[PDB]
Amino acid sequence: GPLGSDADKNDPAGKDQQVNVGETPKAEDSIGNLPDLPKGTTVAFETPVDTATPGDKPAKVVVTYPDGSKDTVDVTVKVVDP
Ligand code: NA
Repeated sequence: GPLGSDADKNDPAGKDQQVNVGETPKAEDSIGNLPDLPKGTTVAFETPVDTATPGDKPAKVVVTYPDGSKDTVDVTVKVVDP
């Protein structure tokens, strides 16, 4: 059988973050263990996050490992009016 992928061997953990209206969150701030993922792993939001109004915004972080395998994490970006 084949050697497993990076995704098979890693488990990124989602993290909620809070931002103010208008701010642009970074996908890195929605992952709680990025140091434990392989060097060279990238993280991105699947879709840009809406921060034009307050609310709990669901988002997905796509975690792409150097071998091309991927994990997703479902997270929440909380937008508040300051
Ligand atoms: Na995984």
